[PDB]
Amino acid sequence: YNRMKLMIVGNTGSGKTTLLQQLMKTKKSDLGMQSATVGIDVKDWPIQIRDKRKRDLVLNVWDFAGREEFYSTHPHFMTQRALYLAVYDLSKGQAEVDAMKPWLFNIKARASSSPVILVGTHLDVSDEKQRKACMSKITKELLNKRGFPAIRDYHFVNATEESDALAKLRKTIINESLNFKIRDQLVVGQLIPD
Ligand SMILES: Nc1nc2c(ncn2[C@@H]2O[C@H](COP(=O)(O)OP(=O)(O)O)[C@@H](O)[C@H]2O)c(=O)[nH]1
Repeated sequence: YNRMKLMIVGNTGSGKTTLLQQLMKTKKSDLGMQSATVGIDVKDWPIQIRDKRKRDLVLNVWDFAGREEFYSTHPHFMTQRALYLAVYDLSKGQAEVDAMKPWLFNIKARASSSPVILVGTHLDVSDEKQRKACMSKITKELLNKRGFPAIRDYHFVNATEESDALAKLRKTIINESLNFKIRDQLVVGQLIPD
């Protein structure tokens, strides 16, 4: 059972829809101005893994509307066998760290584990000054110690494009999932009934 969960969260406007669609291999000549999610949905992410012998990993990725009605009201989505990814809007500079700061409300309040990364979206419409302010504040606040072990890393991603912008995220998430253990049991590779 090579399955693990992932929570994709952020404040609406951060661009999660485009990010996940490009990560799922959508392309061009389609709607640019994509809609925003309501509710909390889930999709499978079967990302092939290689070695001298082929491997795989399928994530249960949870699509959370970046709206309070689908966050502060649903604490039961926090778990310890999931990775966490924040979709961060770079066009607001460091102001977005302050905007994400309150998400502790569910993340610390209810036991959770293995946060991994922040994804800096809107790279293409953000200033260098903003990106510098972002990484400065992200580090100052979150990577130092949001209030819980938010102490991980980030990538600034041109989410509209694939390239390295997305390859870096796929590599980061799979490498963490693939090596994550809960109660010393690798999540990706359990022996279960049925
Ligand atoms: N320029 C640019 N636009 C983006 C990017 N990512 C997504 N989009 C915008 O994201 C909008 C969708 O809103 P969204 O925040 O994903 O709603 P949510 O599901 O509540 O989080 C789309 O209409 C696009 O205009 C990006 O990195 N660059």
